[PDB]
Amino acid sequence: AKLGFLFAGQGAQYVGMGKEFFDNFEESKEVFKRSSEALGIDMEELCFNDPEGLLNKTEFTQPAIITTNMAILTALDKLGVKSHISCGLSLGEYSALIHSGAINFEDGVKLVKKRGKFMQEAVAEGIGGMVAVLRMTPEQVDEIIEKSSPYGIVEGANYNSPGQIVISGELVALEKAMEFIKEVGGRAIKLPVSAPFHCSMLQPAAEKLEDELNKISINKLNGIVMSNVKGEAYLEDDNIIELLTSQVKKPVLFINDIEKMIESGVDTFIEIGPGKALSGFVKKINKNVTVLNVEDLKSLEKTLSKLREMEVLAEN
Repeated sequence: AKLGFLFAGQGAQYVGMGKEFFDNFEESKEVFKRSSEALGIDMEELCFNDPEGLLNKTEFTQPAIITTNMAILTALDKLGVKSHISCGLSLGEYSALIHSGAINFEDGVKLVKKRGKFMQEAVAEGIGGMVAVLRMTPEQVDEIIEKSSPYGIVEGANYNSPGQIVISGELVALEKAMEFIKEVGGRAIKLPVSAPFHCSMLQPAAEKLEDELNKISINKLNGIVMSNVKGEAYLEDDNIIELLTSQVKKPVLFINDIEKMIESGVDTFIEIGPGKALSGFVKKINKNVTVLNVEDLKSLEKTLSKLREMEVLAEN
């Protein structure tokens, strides 16, 4: 029913994210304090100023966003805005699992820093990358993958919305895929990333993440969290560690996640954290559902204003 939460991920970070919540909500202030304590680094400075230039380094991007997502969520929670159906797009899957109570916040932030490190270091700089693929169905992209695989590793990496796919793998094979995409009326953009996220090349990061996952405490989920790997909800007989292990080296089925959320009755999506990328994807998946976002004071107030219309309409 009603509300589904979407948590922001890698690529939406920016200097000053979290600051307006930090300054205006005590519970958001407290979340930053806890993240700093857990990590042994000044997370306020990292997010608000970034004086060492870490915010776009994935090891640091990941706990930066996770903290920001939580600081916003906590304030939303005190304001009575709640949901038991959520997901993210790669990294934001962690914010969803923390929201569910399956993973503790402190363990969350520590874990994703390690993950970000492992994902970045798995493949050496300049060998693998990622390519945005426009105006192609998954089936068409399968044909491209087929033609490109003799030149090296190319696999589906993201399925974000109709006509918005990402493929990843070896740069040399990716170059051929781009050629093949052109010849058939699609468009391909080489993304400005130097790591082949979400393909088999990240196998060494999955193994390292698995070892780390095995060290921390993992609880039963509250509510419903969509798995990027599965394209559908975590079930209680699923292996959480394995779904999180697989995630870094397998396709992100974001479109399927959204579809299932809608199947499950969500008619109102709230993107939580920096940016509007996921809002953008939802609106293209389904033009009818209400889509909102919170990253700052202005978006908060817009969001709360919309929610108060709908709750007054309930008083009927």
